[PDB]
Amino acid sequence: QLRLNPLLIQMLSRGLHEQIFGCGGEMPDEAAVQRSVEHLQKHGLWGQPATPLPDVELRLPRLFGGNLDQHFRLLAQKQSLPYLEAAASLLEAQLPPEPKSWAWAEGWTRYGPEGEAEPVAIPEERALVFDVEVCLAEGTCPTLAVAISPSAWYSWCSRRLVEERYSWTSQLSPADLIPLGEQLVVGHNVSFDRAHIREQYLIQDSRMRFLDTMSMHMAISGLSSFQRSLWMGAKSWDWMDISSANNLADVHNLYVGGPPLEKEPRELFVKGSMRDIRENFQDLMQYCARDVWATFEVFQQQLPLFLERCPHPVTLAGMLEMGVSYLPVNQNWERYLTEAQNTYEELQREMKKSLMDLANDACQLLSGERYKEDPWLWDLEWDLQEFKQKQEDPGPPSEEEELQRSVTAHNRLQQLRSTTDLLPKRPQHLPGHPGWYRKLCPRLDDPAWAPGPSLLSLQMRVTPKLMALTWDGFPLHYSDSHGWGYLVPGRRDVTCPYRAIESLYRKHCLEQGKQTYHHGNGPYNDVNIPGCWFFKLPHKDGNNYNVGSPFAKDFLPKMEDGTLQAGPGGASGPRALEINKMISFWRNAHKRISSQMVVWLPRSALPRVVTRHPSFDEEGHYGAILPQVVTAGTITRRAVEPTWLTASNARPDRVGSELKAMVQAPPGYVLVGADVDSQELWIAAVLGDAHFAGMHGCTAFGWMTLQGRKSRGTDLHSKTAATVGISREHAKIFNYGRIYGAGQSFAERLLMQFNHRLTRQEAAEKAQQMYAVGGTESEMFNKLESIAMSDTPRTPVLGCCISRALEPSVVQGEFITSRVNWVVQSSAVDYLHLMLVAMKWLFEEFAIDGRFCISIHDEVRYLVREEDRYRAALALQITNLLTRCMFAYKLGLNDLPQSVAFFSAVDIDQCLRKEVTMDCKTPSNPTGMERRYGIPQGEALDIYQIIELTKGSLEK
Amino acid sequence: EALVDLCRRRHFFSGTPQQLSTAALLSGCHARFGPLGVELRKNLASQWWSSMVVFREQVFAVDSLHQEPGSSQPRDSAFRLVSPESIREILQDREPSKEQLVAFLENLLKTSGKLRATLLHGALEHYVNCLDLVNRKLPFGLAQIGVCFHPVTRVGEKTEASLVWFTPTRTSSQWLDFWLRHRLLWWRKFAMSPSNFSSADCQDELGRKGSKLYYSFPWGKEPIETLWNLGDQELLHTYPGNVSTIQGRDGRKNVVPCVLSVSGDVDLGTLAYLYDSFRKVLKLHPCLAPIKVALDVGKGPTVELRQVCQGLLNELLENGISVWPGYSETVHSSLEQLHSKYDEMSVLFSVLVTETTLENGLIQLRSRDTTMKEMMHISKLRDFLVKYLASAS
Amino acid sequence: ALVDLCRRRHFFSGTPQQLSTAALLSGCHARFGPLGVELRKNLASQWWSSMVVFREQVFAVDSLHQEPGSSQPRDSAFRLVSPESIREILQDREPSKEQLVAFLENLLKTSGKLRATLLHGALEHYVNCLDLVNRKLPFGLAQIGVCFHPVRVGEKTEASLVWFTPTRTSSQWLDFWLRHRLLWWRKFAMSPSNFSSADCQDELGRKGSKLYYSFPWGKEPIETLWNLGDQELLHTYPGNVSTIQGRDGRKNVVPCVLSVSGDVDLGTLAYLYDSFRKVLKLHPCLAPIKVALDVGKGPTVELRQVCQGLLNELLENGISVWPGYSETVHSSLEQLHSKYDEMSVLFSVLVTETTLENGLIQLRSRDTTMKEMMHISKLRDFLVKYLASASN
DNA sequence: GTCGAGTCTAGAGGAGCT
DNA sequence: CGGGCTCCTCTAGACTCGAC
Ligand SMILES: Nc1ccn([C@H]2C[C@H](O)[C@@H](COP(=O)(O)OP(=O)(O)OP(=O)(O)O)O2)c(=O)n1
Ligand SMILES: [Ca+2]
Repeated sequence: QLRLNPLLIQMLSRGLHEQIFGCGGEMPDEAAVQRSVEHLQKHGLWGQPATPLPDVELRLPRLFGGNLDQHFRLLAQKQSLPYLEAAASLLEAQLPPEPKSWAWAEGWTRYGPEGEAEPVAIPEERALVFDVEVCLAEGTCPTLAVAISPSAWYSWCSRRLVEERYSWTSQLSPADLIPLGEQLVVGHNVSFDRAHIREQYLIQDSRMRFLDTMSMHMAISGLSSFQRSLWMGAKSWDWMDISSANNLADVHNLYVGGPPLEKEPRELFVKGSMRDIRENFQDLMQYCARDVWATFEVFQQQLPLFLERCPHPVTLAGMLEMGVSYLPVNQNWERYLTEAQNTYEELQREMKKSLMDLANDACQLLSGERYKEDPWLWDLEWDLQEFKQKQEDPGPPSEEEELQRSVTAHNRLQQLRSTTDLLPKRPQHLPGHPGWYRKLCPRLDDPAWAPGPSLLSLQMRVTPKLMALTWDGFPLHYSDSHGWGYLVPGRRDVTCPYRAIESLYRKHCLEQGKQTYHHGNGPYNDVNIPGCWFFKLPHKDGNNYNVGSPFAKDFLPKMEDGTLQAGPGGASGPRALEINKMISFWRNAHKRISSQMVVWLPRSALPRVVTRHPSFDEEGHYGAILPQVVTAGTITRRAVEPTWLTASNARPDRVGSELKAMVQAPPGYVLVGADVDSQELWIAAVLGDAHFAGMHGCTAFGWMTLQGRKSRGTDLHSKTAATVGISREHAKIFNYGRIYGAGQSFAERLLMQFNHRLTRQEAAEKAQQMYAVGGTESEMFNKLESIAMSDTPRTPVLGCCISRALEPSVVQGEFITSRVNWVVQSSAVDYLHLMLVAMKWLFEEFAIDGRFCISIHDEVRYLVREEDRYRAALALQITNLLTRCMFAYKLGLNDLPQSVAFFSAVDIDQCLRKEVTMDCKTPSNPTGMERRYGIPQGEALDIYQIIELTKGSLEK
Repeated sequence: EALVDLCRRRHFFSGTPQQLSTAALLSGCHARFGPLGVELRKNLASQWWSSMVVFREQVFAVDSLHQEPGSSQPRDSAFRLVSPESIREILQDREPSKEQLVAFLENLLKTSGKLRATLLHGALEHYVNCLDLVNRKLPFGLAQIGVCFHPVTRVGEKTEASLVWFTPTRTSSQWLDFWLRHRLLWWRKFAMSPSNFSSADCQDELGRKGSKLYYSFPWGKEPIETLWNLGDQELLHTYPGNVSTIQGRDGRKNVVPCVLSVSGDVDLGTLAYLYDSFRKVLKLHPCLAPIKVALDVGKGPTVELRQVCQGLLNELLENGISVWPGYSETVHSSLEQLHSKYDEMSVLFSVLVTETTLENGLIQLRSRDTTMKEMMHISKLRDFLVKYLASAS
Repeated sequence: ALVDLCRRRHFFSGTPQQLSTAALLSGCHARFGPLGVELRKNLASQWWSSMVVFREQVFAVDSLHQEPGSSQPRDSAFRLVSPESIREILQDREPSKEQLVAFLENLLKTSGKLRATLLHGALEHYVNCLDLVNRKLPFGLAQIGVCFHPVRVGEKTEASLVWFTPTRTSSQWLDFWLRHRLLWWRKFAMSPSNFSSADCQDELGRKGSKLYYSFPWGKEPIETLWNLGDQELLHTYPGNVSTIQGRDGRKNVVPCVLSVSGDVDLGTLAYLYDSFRKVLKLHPCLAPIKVALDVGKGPTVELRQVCQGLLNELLENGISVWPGYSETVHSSLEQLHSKYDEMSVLFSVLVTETTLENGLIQLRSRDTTMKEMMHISKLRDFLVKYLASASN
């Protein structure tokens, strides 16, 4: 079963091609084939035969439609039909007015006509509009919620708001969540409301789905980050009248209009306490009802627009599948948090010890006014403040004498205890110490007071001055208009001590071995430091950008090379920078990760598979984290999650980097998923191919993309990486930047950043050679620009339109880069939607026990039972094949190359990580996952291994 | 100026100049600590006791004799204990023969008490009692700070802080790693240079796994702490008999506990911290500095100022803060010399109770870290000192 | 019996052949278990603050457990002999009858010796501590350490005060120390009449007092006082007297040395007998366990978390706490109360369901046997206050 | 009437993901 | 003309209100 292209590219095997495209395809146009040959041989690419990859023989499930497009339409309609019915039931429903009074009872209360309140276990209907309020003072347990049904209002009150007990359990369970159980729940952030639903944390997948009005708003009238900034600042410019921000008030104004919404000025659910919520119960319930009603009106105004602008049901089904993400955790999650926090505290304590010692040594410069001669600390606040106001041995004394001397001493001490009257009610904050030292010390009244300058950190503008950082023998100086830099002495036009700068530079040059004498970035004369020039530090993004802290991770090579040095010398500077590099991720993500809403299931809620499995431990915890995903958070309709889509991968020098490795499947369950290989690059190629001659590999770019293998390291990313001598993970950035609009300057800067051996001229030559290339990538760019400049920019595969704020009529020539990148990125999102729909179809038809775990822009992880891991692998490979075939069909190409027909390898692992073989060595996990947490290495399997293990069948 | 000379003149050390050499200090053959050094060692032992017994689950105290039962070991170098009266009785009075003198000397090496070299044997003797105390619920531990004798022939004495941890064999390696990390963090906590404290896995003559902590002294690294993953052989040697009296309850099954020995040298640790701390200022940790408050006086009226200083002393002492009464010193010295003296003595605070205190109560408080002078009311001094000491912990 | 109760409750430790009246006073075995060690540490802390912190010009001293060793007679203390040296002589080359006599002579003449009293160690540090006080007499040196006396070898933990005082006020200082030590012993005693002072004369005719404790078998000299004079200091510092004389007024005087030698081990025995339903009413400044935390109902996890927080707070506040909630098999409330009373536990705290509702916990006092409900946040302050009031 | 301390917000540079 | 996001800490600026 071997097939070949007119351009000799190995296409699909006969067995798979007959079942996908079918026989009777029209013969290729001879003129088109000759044109493709002429274009392909022009760049010296014609010839060079590729080794025939082994053929594949699989009996795919019947495609019960007419072709690929009809099959996917039918699948998506079947998947998202009942949810559309629930949505339609809301639009045509008349609701009784908001009840005058809100019940104080615990549980769910159903408001009938005329405000009567009735106790009900759970809401009865299937369609709801939901808003959940949480008292942030008492953690993450929900406080109250108001729901709208097609026939009645609903309100929910927790036991913590009513009973008022002294202490509540700090670990959450399904018992103290919001019960809501083919069901649809609408809301502005359904994910936040979903995270508080009791039935959502069960391993068994409840068929409830969530439609988000903010995601629909991004799909319909969304804005980019620049567009959002401009719109907020102003709160062609006609896009402002058709678009709004993600806030519910702005969305309600845009779609429904009418009186503006008002938020509670008190903000008791965020800043207040539980007692305040008890006192202001009715007011908060009314505000929640207002939010729910506004959400309902927004949904009414948004659903028809979203259906019209995204006519393909695959988009809606993919959004519904992206709204049910689920991440399992165990008791090791708590250990991960503790250990990461302990390591962070230890490293921060070491760094603060060094910084505090340096600061304390600096405080001795007040004597003799010696701080004015320090090259670093001359500009600080060294001012002081006055304190504000309104013989022979006598022998052993006898017992009475001792008593008298003790009582007289006490009385004298206690008499003055009442002279406190002469002092201000507000205690001064360290008047004796200098001002810069005062700013670094907490006030004695603070509940978190620590001795010394405990507030010091590497991110402060005084820390580089304390460590006496020198760049090529030049002290670092901060300019508010230009960021960090350094002072080069020798210029001859509290005062800056340029004499000290000259002395330090002379000492450094005579010691290390150095000799208009410096070029660097550029002498900015606006700073006007007497006797010194201000040169900005080199930034990784160009000379225009400013450096905010010389302790960035990009200055570690400059620290090692000796250009950047610390004043105390030794390893102090390198240690500080290495601690900063190991703690930056945790410093920025510890609140997010630690405050993740983890609901620990009891043993009864766990299924029999988890408990019966040998790996089950009766002394361990079992729970789940539901990531709060916005299914369409970008103009490209990508998912958005503040933490899990920003979760750093395991690194040898990053505390807490094992975050995803801590997402561990429960016993009896395994995580099966795969990553699409060269996804958007291949989408761009197949677009360019369908625009030139209507066959795979017709363009040179498509020919380069198709020919190669990832295992052998000869794919286009690997080829570019070998050409420029950088890692493939950086060749990804290079190629994607070139595809998405990066110029030669970006290429040069990226090469110099990633290849320290290259000079400016070598990087420039490499960039110009790879960009000069009537080029290889001309057809792709032409098709992308043609789609973008059309009056109705739509996705080439599913037809989903661009946001109304990005149509060419509204915006004429503005933000064109975003609108041309939208084609490829929304094509990738359509790829994800098709993958989700096909995976759900395969899981449903063949009864594979599993559910959607998480997706990050190219990945599709599934919590599959261990008994069905290889069936899931085969299903995922089939879905990849079908998605590529769907792209080819919708672009007009009636064939599929074999190279891109399957995943390189499907990862079957007990935890989420980039690679199967990784043991996740980390400062917080120094022994690895196998030694500390007992997670073995799984299996990464190609198509042939899966076929061998499953006999090429999805049924058992 | 050398650290040893400064610590000797400030009474952290003791001994003649022939005893202040590196070899003499490391040997442990002489008392090497003055009153300030003894207080510093007491503070270090108190911190060790806190962190290893008070805040650790299932750790209990134990005291064992400096003398161990005599054993006819092949090559043990432990010094033996003999009765001088018996030696005189054999030598003098009735006259024995050449063979009899051989028999007596053999009996000395056979049946005579020997000075302890490690605290492991003492801890293993009280294993059954601590089993009874915990209802045989593993894991537990026995901690003890005492003096152990090392042959050098001179006899050297070293203060040893040892925790014998009885853990099941399943989690021995995990508990050993936990103890290694905990001890390294404990040593680095009070250290101005945590990098100078390190670790290095090592093995013994019998191939048992282990690790040793080190402190980079100016001459070289020294093993200030050892952690051995000992087996069940020591328990069986100390308890030859029924296994039912040795087994502990690990979860649901009885297991002979694996023994981990965490032996640290408090004397060598004090020396390490004296080197770590070292204008001439010993930046010792606030939780280890021997003297935490120093008091002075003004320029009259002397009687009332003294009365106030006595009251403030008593107030500070009753709260548990060591105080140096520098006012009672009849020798006059300038405040600069007094402050330098307090710096070299690792005095955290120096209080100046002047005549102006009698008016309002404002006493000049100077901190060792910043050398800056801050005014505070007398009633607030005790609370500030308590807060500072509880926050530095 | 008291000894059996102390043994079962880990105040004592030893075989029944070691927990006898003669064996306990001997010191040839480790007679203190964990609770006994904690009680002895409390006694040492009370002695130390009352003599070295609350006193003027009293300083710490640490000395070796070995003495230089001399051929002088009347020294029954066990000597140090190198094991390798004895093996080398007996094996390898064969000595003669005379040679082995010389070897035994060398051991008596030159070898280490175990200290009998802490007096010599303090006297060796006389010059350094005199320089610490700028030669200004008077001053005192204190030390708590184990001393070795022939019985086998017995070990007694001694708290000795060596007070250097001018010859003029020797009797006044001696009486001052006598009354202060008598008050210190009687401070913690439920029966302060059991402590007595008797004038005693040294074998050289020097006067002093021997503080006894009226044990059920008879008085034992828990503490002994002596006006040793300048003889010992002159013996330990032969040569020039300039380094011996201290500055007292305008005169330079060799200070008379006062010995105040206690027995912390015998003092611990005395206080165990004084403290003795079966309850050991130890003084709050001496009781090893001061708080006992227990749980009373379900849920176990939440109550255990509350108890963990309370235990952490109390430990951070310096209060010794017995984690009784961690016991897998817990006895009845009456059995726990009896066990705590036998173990000299000041207070018993029980955390129940009501604690989760309002924070009120059942607090029990050992001395009165009266239950009380107190708020959680007010337990730590109550305990700290109670300890401060008992101290003063 | 005025100075200084919360307090709240906005902007800039850095850093995680894809 | 790399793009689509997310959040953080630090710092400057404006606003508010109590104590002298
Ligand atoms: N700096 C980046 C990184 C990623 N992407 C987009 C393009 C990719 O198609 C998609 C996934 O990123 P990957 O790093 O996974 O790129 P590949 O899919 O090519 O990698 P692999 O072949 O290893 O799956 O995200 C991008 O535009 N810019
Ligand atoms: Ca990819």
